[PDB]
Amino acid sequence: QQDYETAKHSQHQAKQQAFALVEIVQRRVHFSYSDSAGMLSENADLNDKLRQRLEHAESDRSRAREQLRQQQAQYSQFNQVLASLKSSYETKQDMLKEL
Amino acid sequence: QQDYETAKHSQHQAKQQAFALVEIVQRRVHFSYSDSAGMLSENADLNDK
Amino acid sequence: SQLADYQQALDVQQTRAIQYQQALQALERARELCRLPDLSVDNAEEWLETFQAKEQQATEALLALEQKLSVADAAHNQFEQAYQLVKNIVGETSRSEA
Amino acid sequence: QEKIDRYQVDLEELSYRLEEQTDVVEEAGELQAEYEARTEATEQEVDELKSQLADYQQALDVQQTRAIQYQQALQALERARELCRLPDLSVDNAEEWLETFQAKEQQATEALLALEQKLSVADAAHNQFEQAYQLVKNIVGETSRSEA
Repeated sequence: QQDYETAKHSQHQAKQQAFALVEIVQRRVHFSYSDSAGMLSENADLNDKLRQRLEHAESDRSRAREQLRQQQAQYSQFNQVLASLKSSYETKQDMLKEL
Repeated sequence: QQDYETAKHSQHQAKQQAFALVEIVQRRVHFSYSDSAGMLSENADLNDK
Repeated sequence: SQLADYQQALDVQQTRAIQYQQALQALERARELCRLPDLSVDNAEEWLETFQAKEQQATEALLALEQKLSVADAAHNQFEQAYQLVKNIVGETSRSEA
Repeated sequence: QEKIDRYQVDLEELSYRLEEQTDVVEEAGELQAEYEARTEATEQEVDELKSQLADYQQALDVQQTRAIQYQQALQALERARELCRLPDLSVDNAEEWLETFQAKEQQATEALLALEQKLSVADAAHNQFEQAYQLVKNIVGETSRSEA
């Protein structure tokens, strides 16, 4: 029982640490607000910085789009190879029943 | 699992409320000069359309 | 883009006077979100800390529920693994017979 | 008959290959979904900036909110570096420690699960431990309870 309460507390430690790391994972984008935080500090005309940030977001979005496209092609490739394995297995297994 | 789902919902709501309170705390300064005023609705019509 | 261009002159000279309204909407949003109609920017700090206390309590309860939830679902998982082993060795059978 | 044996080996082979490709497709779809979500978020943010520039009357309220979120993200990152005791930490690589401590928590939970089963079966009264112990002793001769 003593060992088990100790292991329970250890599980609690793991839980809290994992939860914290998850939280920061959620705040991943917020760290991008560092530009927003600095942008906010302008306290004056700052549309140019807004436009720069928008352009940067456009570049990032295009990069993400290409990344997604190539990942999609790769995934499709994996899909067809898996399907080919499926067909081959089906045929071989059918021939096994027949023999 | 059902119970934990409910707890997660409650936790999210508590977090959201805490954040709103943090927002009030942050914007207390902006409230400070709430007496200020400025011109408005100069080109609203075309902007609105 | 055209709307941005048209409003360019309009919104540039803000004079930090139309800025405090945002505080007004934030306060009101909290007032609806937080069941505190008396919520004032002055006493809003006590509410902030109190709701933080509630929130962290909620997180702690969530984590305890999570600990039991994890042990339970994993236990169900070994239950399932035993079931699959049994079916593979013998075939279909109920968990009671397992 | 020998041919059937060969067919069996072939089918086992294809079984393993199918397992692997199923896995690979799984991770590929996972990554695909992840990048889908990320691209969606990036374009939504792009649209938000478009609205901010178009609606410059927005009056940096969103900018204030993002700055506050930035401060909170900084605070959370510091808090995690504390709890995890990882001063060496960044948003980019925090995912690696997250999955690492996910494995850690899995290990802790599996341990404590075996512990929970043992404690549950520890409900067996004192008499059972004895009867088993003396049965073993009578069959083999004197033996320690740990070894029993």
